[PDB]
Amino acid sequence: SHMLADKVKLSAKEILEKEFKTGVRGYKQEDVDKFLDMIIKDYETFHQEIEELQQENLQLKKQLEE
Amino acid sequence: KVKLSAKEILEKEFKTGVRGYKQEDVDKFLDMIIKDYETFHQEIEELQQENLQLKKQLEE
Repeated sequence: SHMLADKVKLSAKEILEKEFKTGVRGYKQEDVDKFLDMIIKDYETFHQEIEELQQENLQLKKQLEE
Repeated sequence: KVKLSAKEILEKEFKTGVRGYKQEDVDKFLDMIIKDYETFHQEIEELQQENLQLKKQLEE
């Protein structure tokens, strides 16, 4: 019945800031950090997409008052 | 446009070095990110849906 949490768990800031423990062997850091950059780009790209579809749907409703 | 899919993040196999990141910690975080990708797409699809339903109502 209740309020909707911001359903997105992370932000672009939090991804960039995240620090991981190391082991005597694990994922090569440079490859993980690069992959995380692609992801950050996608997060930015998704918000812009949403922002635009919201504005475009608000535009369309203004036109419907007539 | 978009540079990754869920499927690509799921399937990615990093190289391992001698003092690399803990693999468990990275998977758990990647796993969070994947669920966010999913959330983003639903959000978009329902605004795409609504977008098309408003273009119909405007031609009528």
